[PDB]
Order: sequence, then structure tokens, then C-alpha cells
Amino acid sequence: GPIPTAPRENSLMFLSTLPDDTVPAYGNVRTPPVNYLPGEITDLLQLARIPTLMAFERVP
Amino acid sequence: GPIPTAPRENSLMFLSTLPDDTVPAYGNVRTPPVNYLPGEITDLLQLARIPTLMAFERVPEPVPASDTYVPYVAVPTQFDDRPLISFPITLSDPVYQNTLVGAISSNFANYRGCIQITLTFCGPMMARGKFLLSYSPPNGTQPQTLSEAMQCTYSIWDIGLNSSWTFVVPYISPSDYRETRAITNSVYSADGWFSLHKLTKITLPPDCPQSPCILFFASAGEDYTLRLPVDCNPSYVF
Amino acid sequence: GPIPTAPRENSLMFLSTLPDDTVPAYGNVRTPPVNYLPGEITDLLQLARIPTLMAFERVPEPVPASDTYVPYVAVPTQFDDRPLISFPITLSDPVYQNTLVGAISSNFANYRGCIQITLTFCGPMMARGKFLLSYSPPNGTQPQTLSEAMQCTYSIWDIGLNSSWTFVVPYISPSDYRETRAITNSVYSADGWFSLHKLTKITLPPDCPQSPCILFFASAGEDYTLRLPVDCNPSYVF
Amino acid sequence: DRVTTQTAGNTAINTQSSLGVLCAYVEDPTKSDPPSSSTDQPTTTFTAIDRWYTGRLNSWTKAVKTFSFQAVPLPGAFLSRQGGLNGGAFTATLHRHFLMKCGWQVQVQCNLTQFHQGALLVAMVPETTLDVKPDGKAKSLQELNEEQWVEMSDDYRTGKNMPFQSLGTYYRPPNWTWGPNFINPYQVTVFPHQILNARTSTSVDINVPYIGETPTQSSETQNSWTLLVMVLVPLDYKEGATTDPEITFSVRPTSPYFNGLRNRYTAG
Amino acid sequence: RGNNGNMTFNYYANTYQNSVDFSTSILNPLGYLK
Amino acid sequence: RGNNGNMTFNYYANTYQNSVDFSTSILNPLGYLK
Amino acid sequence: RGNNGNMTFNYYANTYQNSVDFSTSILNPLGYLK
Amino acid sequence: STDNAETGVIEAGNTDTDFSGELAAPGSNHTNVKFLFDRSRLLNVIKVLEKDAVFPRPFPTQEGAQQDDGYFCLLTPRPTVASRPATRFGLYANPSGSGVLANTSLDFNFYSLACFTYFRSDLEVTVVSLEPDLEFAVGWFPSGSEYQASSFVYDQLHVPFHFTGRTPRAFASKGGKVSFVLPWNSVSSVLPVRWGGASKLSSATRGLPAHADWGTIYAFVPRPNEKKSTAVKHVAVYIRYKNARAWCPSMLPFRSYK
Repeated sequence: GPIPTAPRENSLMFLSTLPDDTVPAYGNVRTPPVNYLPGEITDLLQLARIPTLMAFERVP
Repeated sequence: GPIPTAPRENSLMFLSTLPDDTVPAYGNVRTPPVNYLPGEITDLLQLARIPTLMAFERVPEPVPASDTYVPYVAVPTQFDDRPLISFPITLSDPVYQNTLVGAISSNFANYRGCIQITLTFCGPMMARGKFLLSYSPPNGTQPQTLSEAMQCTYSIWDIGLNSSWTFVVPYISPSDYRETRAITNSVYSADGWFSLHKLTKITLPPDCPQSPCILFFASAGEDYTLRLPVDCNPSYVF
Repeated sequence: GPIPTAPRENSLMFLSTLPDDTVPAYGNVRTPPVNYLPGEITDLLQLARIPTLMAFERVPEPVPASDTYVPYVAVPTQFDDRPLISFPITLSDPVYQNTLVGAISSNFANYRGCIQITLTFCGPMMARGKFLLSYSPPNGTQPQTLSEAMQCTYSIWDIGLNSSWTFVVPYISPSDYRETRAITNSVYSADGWFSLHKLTKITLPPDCPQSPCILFFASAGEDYTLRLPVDCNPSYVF
Repeated sequence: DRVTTQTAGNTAINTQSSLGVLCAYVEDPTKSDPPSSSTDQPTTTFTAIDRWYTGRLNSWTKAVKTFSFQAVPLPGAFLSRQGGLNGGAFTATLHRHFLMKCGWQVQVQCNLTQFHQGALLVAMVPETTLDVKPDGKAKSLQELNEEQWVEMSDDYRTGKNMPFQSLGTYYRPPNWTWGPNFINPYQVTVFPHQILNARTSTSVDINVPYIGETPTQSSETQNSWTLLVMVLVPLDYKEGATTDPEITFSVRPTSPYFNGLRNRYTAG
Repeated sequence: RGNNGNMTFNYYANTYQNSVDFSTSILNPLGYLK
Repeated sequence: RGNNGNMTFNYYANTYQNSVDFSTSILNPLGYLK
Repeated sequence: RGNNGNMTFNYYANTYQNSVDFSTSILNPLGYLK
Repeated sequence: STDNAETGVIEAGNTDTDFSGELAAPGSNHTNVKFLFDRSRLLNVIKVLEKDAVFPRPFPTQEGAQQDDGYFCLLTPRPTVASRPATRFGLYANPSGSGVLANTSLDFNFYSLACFTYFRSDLEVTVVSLEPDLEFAVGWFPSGSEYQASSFVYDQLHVPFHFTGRTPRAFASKGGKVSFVLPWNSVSSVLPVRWGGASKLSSATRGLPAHADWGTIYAFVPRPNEKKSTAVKHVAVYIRYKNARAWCPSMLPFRSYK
């Protein structure tokens, strides 16, 4: 016999932030390589500490 | 009590490519044996590197017989400085209608790699000529006369005791995979034309017939790999 | 939280052959014992290799009694050169109506292997004759006279102190399994006719009666295996 | 080199300008086993039949067109006796055995001069029916000499020339287009084959072991290896060359397998 | 045997699955001729 | 192989999953020229 | 990483989950001044 | 180079056969034949049974016959006419007139890859109703066998026999879909896509392998016979191939020009 189960209140919904993945409809594919081009981003904070020119209202 | 569960959004659907199997409705059966008959297929690429005869439009003498399309080349005696056969590389062009790599490419989407074409002479042994074959990546116009096909990538070829010359179109590319047919004839899907020229005249003694003939083959090389199928063209059935 | 799950397309259905079991609605009960009474059945093939009396159409003297069908052979005294009994091998023919292998084959779809038929004499001990029995795979027509049944596959048989002769129809076949009934009477479902001829006359002294009799049996051999059941024929109940 | 004296039984054929061999799917094709479906003792090979039989095929001229082929079935060739080719003892054997099973050596025949050109194509396709136009009657030895070649119409290309069946007059008469048995002539070199032309060779061989849909098919109905010769480029020759060369062929069975005695076959 | 796919486990114990008996404390043919 | 994700387990035993055969008791090319 | 709770197992093998590459055979800054 | 192709066997040639350059890496393996076919594919649609069924006749059939056509589906990739194995494939383009149109079928896109002569697999039966809010029931019997057709009354209601039997049934949910995989059951050894041969020894149409097939699926509603609606309805059937093998290659269907 099957294992007894009890569906809880959360049925068939999808949450936008829901930390899980879904079955692919087509898999086992390859891709072009990556490694040749440099300049990765791990965090945008490596991005965030670059100088940037502010902007002000012009004097009258 | 039962183990608590939560059904996700994917309920009761069936995906066509869904990599899983289903409970049988009748099982525990046996079958006749297999091993006696030889000739297995593990990959169709063992299939794909067999020679295959191409198909061309007939020169302007339409014989009213059925499907006046010709698997050879009628070399003329006359001196003119335009090539004998020139055809592109787009694997849905009407020169690639029934080649194997064209045929099993016609239902796939992307490939990678080389494409061998070879050519088998057929003529009298006392006849002899010099033929070069040349290939150029996509220029603006099409390379037409012998200087243009000269500079690019070629091989000259003798007539002797053998009868062929294995040629392989090299695989230069922006991106590693390439398409199979061009919905918009872009740089990613075409790779320039292919041609062959007669370099010196065919030379042959008296009382033996004019205008010899050459057959063309087309086969996958070594690196020729395919990927990622697509739905087919049922237009053969109508 | 509960373990995430995804119900597939097979929801709430029940398959008839579905190899699983269901939760009982009342359990933990005992039962009377079993072991005292003997005669178990593990396989019905232990059942299937028991002799069984065949059934034939009566020779043209219809007795108006119920179901004038006869489990023996009335050998005539007269010299003619056509066989005594000739019947095909299709396991739904009206000669295979109540043989066991016919009976438990009538609800299965495919078998493999041999089919024994044997025949028990019954006559006075002072009578004696020579009878051959012969079998041929499917020819164009049916083999009729003694040269045709002679060349194929046969055994002659004496009358002595014993009373039978175990015969086994060999199992020649295109495919290893074979069908049980012929929706289209093809080569896969029939295997040629079977016959027996009288070779020399029955010989018997005076004041003892003419025309002896022979019974026919039909049983599964060793290799006779069955597979893959089908729904039955309820026509016995009407 | 290039001289292959092949001897079997008591016959011995050599073709002095030949090319080699060509096996299929297994490098040594003669190896087999007695079939598992049977139960009777099978009648194996014997040295009186291990033979090259030969037989004449139709000649060929200027007037042929591209892709026009002859095709001979097997072992149905031995039955109807084309071209002065009969199995002889072999037909007298396989009439009397309901199961038959065997593989085949073939080397075909031509010899053009050194002032000719024109390419044939010897190939044996598996499992085809290239001998019937749909009336239901298999064509026989009388109607071969009226054409000398099968002009390769579109109806073999679209699979419209396979024998259909009586539709039954309860229905509508149909509009057929396709059948799974066909010939695509731009494609026919995927089978065991080799270009025979006046370039290099004169006579050349194929070789093939068994294939089948079942361990052993029937005696006189199955036809696995039809062999077909077809012309790709026609011949040209001036006035004085040898007009209309001649074609024959040479068929060898290897390791026959018989099963099941009865009377000699008489068709119903 | 029968027909099952239960080569891993069953849910209930077998005394809840089907009844077992009391305590009174390569196949075979069907009757020889002695 | 084919396409599966069943690197953990299958539910039924394989004799219930697909038929197996009888008992009669880096790739390869397609036919050499000897 | 990303956002997952899959510290026990995934169902499919990872070659069915997402594409992997070919064979051509504490963080870092973004470009020094030499 | 400088080899000649007239020996029948030529290998492939990389870039360094005659040019300067090195061979390229293998890309993928979406090529193996036991992965390429494993795709869910419908072959056709089915009119749903609702009564005591009757099945069509042998090869000729005069008028005045009473059979219920287009209710069975002899599931093979091979061409089929009127739910019995044909040899060619029709397309009724000018259907005006009298006399009933036969149920044709063929697996369209299977041949356009098929460079084979013999084939071997197992399959699965996926069903789906096209009309809304429907509940049905699918049945099946193996190859080399035949459907049972009668009815036995229960409490004045005529109920047919194909509710019960040996061979498996399946009852769907409220507008659900039923699927199960199904193994080999054929008397012959491997499935042919080409055939010589004939059904019987003599006087037979040459070409149709009548017992190298799979079987058939019929659909019917779970209702007694006398409570049947006047509107007819439809349902489709889908097949996905499994664990396939292949032998001794061949050609491809001819492409147009045209």
C-alpha cells in the first residue's frame, strides 16, 4: 500500500520567493564555455564602491 | 499519522520531455531473444558518416522525364572563366535535399563541426584533367573568378589510377554551435559558398567521347555533433 | 514543514492489473488451519498434463440421441486410400473443444511448445493390425494419400500386449511463441494437419466382431508454457 | 595483387581485376547457430551444396535513363528460375523444408573497355518488394524481356507502387499517397554497395550475413536480400566500340539451415 | 510472489495485512502408481 | 540511460518494469573491408 | 547557493537539472593600477 | 585523399587530413537512439463507445453491414486503415459523396528520422479527452487476440462485458487523464518497418505483417446502455517510446521539390 499522507493548507499555490526548484521539461543539454572572458561579479558591492558624479541644481 | 506533504503548483500535468516512468498496467512478461541478428545502432552518427549522393538542378536542357535533377556534373569543353558548381552551406538549401547529414539535420536544431564532401570521377582511363576545388567564408559578394577562389582555401586534383579526392570544409565560426536552417540568412547560419573550377582542360585521345562526369558525395566528419531535437516537417506525406 | 511533493498525471485512477495492495478496513484476524487436506496446486501446468478425451463429428449415421459426437474411431473394413482421422492444429477448432490444453488455452493468448497426443486401442486380443500416424507442416494443399503422409513425419504402430503409443507433435515454428486462436488463419497460428492411416488390414479370427475402436488423448508435453491472459468467453452460460 | 580465386564445393571463380570483399555489420559473416525457436534436429550444410550458381541478367545500352534498375529477389529467384539460373539440387531441397535460413555471398559481373564511361551501382537492399505493380500477381519470367530495365518513376519514390488490398465496398474508395516501402535514389548508398564503373574495376562483390524479423522466416514467401543494379551516369561510345555489354551474376549460399520435412511443395 | 513492486517495504505489519494460521502443536507430481 | 532522474531508486522491481529475455543456453564501426 | 532548502537531496541528477560545460583541454577587487 | 570511394567504405577526414589545423571537441550526445525517441506524441483521435460494440469485418465488405467504425485504435507506427493493419496511407481530400470514410492513421514524424529496418521498444498509453467535463474508461487487449462483445442484463439494465474481464481497465477522475506503460507482447521477434512476406502461405496480400504489432485502446463511459446521449464525443491517444533498440540501417522518406 501507499504511504499515508496529509496535504496541508498550502495546496497548489506558488510563492514568488519560494526557495525550491521545478522539474525541467527538457534536459541533458550542454552549453558554450565561459572561462575566456574576464570580469565576473560575485557581489554588486564590488560594483558599488566605484566613484560616481553627483548632480545639483544650477545656480540662478 | 501520515507524513505531512505540500503539493506544489505542478499538479496533475504531464510534460512531454518529463524524465520519469509510469506504473505498468500489466507486467512480469518475457520476450523472444534478440542476440542472433547483428547490426545494432548505438548512435545515429555511426549512421551519419556514410556517403550520400547529392542532387542538383539540371543544366538548361529540361528533359520532360520525371524530376529532371542530376547527381553528377557535365563538364563542358568550352573555355569560360566561371565555376562548374557553386553552392552555399545552409543545411536546408535545395542542393541539400537528400544528403544524410541534411536529412537527419532537418529535424534537429543545432550542430557543431566539419562537413566532408568528396567527389568520384567517372571517365575513360585515357582521359586526364586538373580540377581544383575551393571554399571561401562569407564575403560581401560571392567570389566568382579564379583569383578570388584562388586566394581563399583550395586543393588542386589530378586524374590518375584512383578516382576520388576526400575534401573537408574547415569549421570556422563565431559561436561553437551553429544552426541548421536560416529563418533570417545571417552570419550565424551561412558560411560562404563552395565551388570547384577546372584548372587545365580535360585532355583525351581521338575516338573516345567528350564531356566526362563527376559524382559528389557528402558525409559528416569526425567532430560533427548534433543537439536538441525539434518537431518535424510532415510535407513528405502530401 | 511538510515534504514538497508533485502529483503526476496518474491521479485517483485504479488499474486492474496494478501490482500493489490496499489498506484493510478490518484486520488482525485468524483463520482455520489448512495443512490437513492434501493436493495443492502451485501451477496449473501440473494440472495441464493429464490425459483428456477428444471429441469428433460422428460418421454419416446421425443417431437422433443428444449430441451425436464421438470419442473414438470406427475403422472400416473396406479398402480405400484416404485417412481415418485428419484434423488441424488450431486450438479453437471444433475437435479441440474440451481437451484440457484447449480448455485452459481458451482464456490465454499465447503459448510455446509441444503437444502430445496419444491413442489407446480397444479391441479383442486375437485381433491385430498395423497403423501409422503422420504429421506435416503447412503445405499449399492438404496431404491426402499415403505418399504425401509418408514423406513427412510419422510412426508406424503394432498391436500387441500393450494398448497405446505415445506420440508428440514436434514444435517447428517461425517465432518462438505461438497464438492460441486464429482471427486470420495465418502461418503463425496453424501448423499443418495431423492424420493417421491404416497401413495393413486389421486381421482377426472368425466369430469375433468386426470394426475395432481406438480412443484419442491430448496432453501438454514438457516445454508447453503459457502466457499473458485475456478475458473469457461467457458463451457456456447461455 | 587483385586476383581472388574463391573455391567452394567443386566450383571456383576468379575475377582478375577485382577489388576485395565487403562484409556487413560483423567482420566474419558466415558464423551462426541453429535457430532457438525450433525443436526438431535441423538439417545443416553439406558439401554438395556449397556453390556458386550463376545466371544471366539483362544487357544494357545507350537508351537507359538515370536511376533505372534491375532487381532480383532471393531466394525467390531460385523458384521462378530467371535468366537460366536455378537452384537445381538446392530448390529440390528447400521445397521440402518449411523453415529456411541462410546468408549470402554475391559478386556481380560486367566488363567494359578502356574507352568507355558510366557508373553502375551494385547494392543489396534489405526487406523490399521491388517486383510487383499492385495487381497482386508477382511478376514472372515472361515479362522481363519487354523492358530490360525498370524506368524509375516517381511512384516508387513516393511509395505508391506497393500492393494494396481490397478496400471493401462498404467504404469510400480512398486517395492513397504513401507507403513505408520505397526507393529514394539520392539516398541508396547507405546499404552494402560499391560503385562499379569502367574507371577501375570489372567485377565486384558484396557479402552479407542474416537479418530477419524472426529467427527463421518461412520457406517460399520471405525475401530479405533483393539485389538491385542501377545506373547513375549513362554510357558513351563511338561507332566501333563493343555495342551493348552483358551482365550476369553469381550467388553463393553460406551455412544453410533447413527445418521440417513434408511432401514436395505444390501450390494451392 | 503474485504481482507486486514491494521490494522495499510494506506499510502495515503483516498481521494487519492478511490473516495467519493457528497452532496445532523444481515442482512435484500429482500421485504415483505404487 | 535515456532521460531519467532516478539515481536514487525505482519503486517496482525491474522484472515488473520492463520485460527481460530468455536463456538460449568508445564505439564500433559498421562493417570492414577484408 | 542562491535560496534553497535542499540540504538533504535533489531528485534528479545534476546533469538533468542544469547544463554543464565543455572541455577545452574573502573577495577580489576589479582592476589594479600597476 | 588520395583514396577512392569506389571500395564502398570510406572513413571521415578531419582538418589535418590535408590542411593545417586540429580537430574539434565533441559537443553533445543527443544522438543515442534510446534517448532520441523518448517523446510524448499523439497519433490520433477516437470516437467514444457507449453501447454493445461491434468491430469491422475482413477485407471485402458489401453494403448493409452493421459495424461501429472509428472506435478502435490499433496502435502501431505502421499505416492503418479502419483500425486494422493496412499497407498504404490515405488522405481523403475530396470527401463528398456517400459511403463512409475510413479511419486512417500513421505516425507522421517517426519516419522522417527513421533510417532503420528493424525496431524494438516498449511504449506507454496516454489518453486525454478534448470535450470538457468528461469522465471515461479505457480498455485494452493484447496483440494476436480479439475483443469480446456481448451484454448481460442486471436489474433490467443491459450492461456490456467490457466493464469486466482479465486484461486491464482504467477509470479516470473528474476530467483527469490516464497513463501507464505497456511492455512487449508480440508473437514475432522484432518489429519490422519494412516487410516482404504474406500473412498466410498462399493467396494473400504481400506486405502486411499482421501479427507484429502492439494492441489497441478503446474508450467508453461508465454508464448502462439505455441512458446514452445523442451527442457524440471524442478523445485522443498519445504514445511515447521507451528503451528502444534498432538494426541494419536504411533510407529516409523522399522530400519534395516540387
